[PDB]
Amino acid sequence: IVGGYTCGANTVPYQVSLNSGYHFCGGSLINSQWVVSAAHCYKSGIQVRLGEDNINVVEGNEQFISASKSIVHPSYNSNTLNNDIMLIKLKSAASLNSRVASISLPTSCASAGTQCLISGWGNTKSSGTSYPDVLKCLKAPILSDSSCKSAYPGQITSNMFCAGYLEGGKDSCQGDSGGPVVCSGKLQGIVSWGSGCAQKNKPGVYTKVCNYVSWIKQTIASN
Amino acid sequence: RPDFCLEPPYTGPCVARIIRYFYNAKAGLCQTFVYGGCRAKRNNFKSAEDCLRTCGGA
Ligand SMILES: [Ca+2]
Repeated sequence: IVGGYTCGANTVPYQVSLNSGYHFCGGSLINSQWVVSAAHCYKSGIQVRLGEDNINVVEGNEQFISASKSIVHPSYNSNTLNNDIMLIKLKSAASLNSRVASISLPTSCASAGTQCLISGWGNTKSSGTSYPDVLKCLKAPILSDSSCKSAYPGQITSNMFCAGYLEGGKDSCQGDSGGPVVCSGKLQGIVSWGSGCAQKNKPGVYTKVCNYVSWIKQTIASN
Repeated sequence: RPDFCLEPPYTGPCVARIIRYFYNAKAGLCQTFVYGGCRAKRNNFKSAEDCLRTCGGA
C-alpha cells in the first residue's frame, strides 16, 4: 500500500496473509473456513495467517492454518486476467472473535465514487522497495468504468474496476494482491493488477466481486 | 527473438510479491527478484537449479 496509513493492530479482522515461506499475497476471510483471494495468487503449500498485524513477529493473536483446497475460478484467463478470483478452504475452522472476523459479500455492486478501504502488507514505495511490518490501510474511491477503460485501453473486462486517485500517490502495490477492497462493510473487490504503483493516470485494477457472489456461495457450499 | 536469458527480470502488472529467480548475465549468476504473479517472461524460474540449468553460462 502506497500513500496509506498504519491500520492499527487487528483493526481489519478479515484481512489475512497468504504465506509460502514468506508473505506473497493477501486475502479476505468470508467464513470460518473460507478465504477469498486472487487467482494469480495460486500457489502450492499455502498457509493462511489470520489475526496478523506485524507479519514478521509473533504477537499472540495469530492463527496459522494451512489451505486444504485452493480453487481458482474455472474461467480465469492468465493472459487477460479476467476472472481473477480464487477461493481457499482452511484445513481447520478459524476461531472467530474480535481480532479475527469474516467480511460480508455484496448484495449489489458499488457505484463510482464509493469510498472503500484497501489494505495489505505490500510495498509502500512508488519508487523503490519497502515492505511494512504492520498492516497498512488506504481509503480510495471506486472509479467509473469509462475512466478505467480510458486508463487501460482494451484491457478492462466487465469483471474489473479501477479504484484510487488519478493524481497518483495512493495505490496498492506488490504484496497487496488478493487483498480486500471493502466498501460499506461489503467485500467489493480483490487487489488484482495495475501499472507501476501510485503512478499518475494509472489507478489500481480490482476484481469485481459483486459479479461472483452466486459462484462464491455455491462453490464454498459444494466443497 | 534474442536470448531470453539476457532480458531483465519482469515483475509484471499483477501485485503479488512472489520470489522468483532470473539469470543475471552481468553478474554471471541466478538471482532473486519480485514477480507480480502474472504475465511472466521466460527469464523467471521457481528455483536456482532451474535457472542454472536453463540459463547458466549465458
Ligand atoms: Ca505476527
